[PDB]
Amino acid sequence: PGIVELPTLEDLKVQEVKVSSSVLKAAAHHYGAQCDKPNKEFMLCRWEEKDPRRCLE
Amino acid sequence: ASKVKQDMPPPGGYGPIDYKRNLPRRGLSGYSMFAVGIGTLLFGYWSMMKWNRERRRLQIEDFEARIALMP
Repeated sequence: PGIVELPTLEDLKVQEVKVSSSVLKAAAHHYGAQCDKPNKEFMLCRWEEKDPRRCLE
Repeated sequence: ASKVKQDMPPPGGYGPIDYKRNLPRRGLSGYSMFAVGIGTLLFGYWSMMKWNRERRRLQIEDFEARIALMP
């Protein structure tokens, strides 16, 4: 019933955040305070589009 | 001319011997025991109330960390 569209491996490339879980939890509160706008934009996209392929950017 | 020597009680008599039951009372009152129990329970309830409220706040903070990290 059709081919599933998938992104290329290059579109999925990004600079990774390679800190560990305890490092993330130590900075979690300030990180949620400072980086709120892009995070909320991505979550609104994710919950409105219902498709990970539409919110990669 | 030796006199008769024989196992006999001492002159006068032996010291009196106790035989009646001796079970002392040895306790508090019922009211006091119950009162101590309820007082301990109330102290425990108050301590647990404070500690569980603090635990609720700490869990909220832990959950907010996850909410911040989720995106």
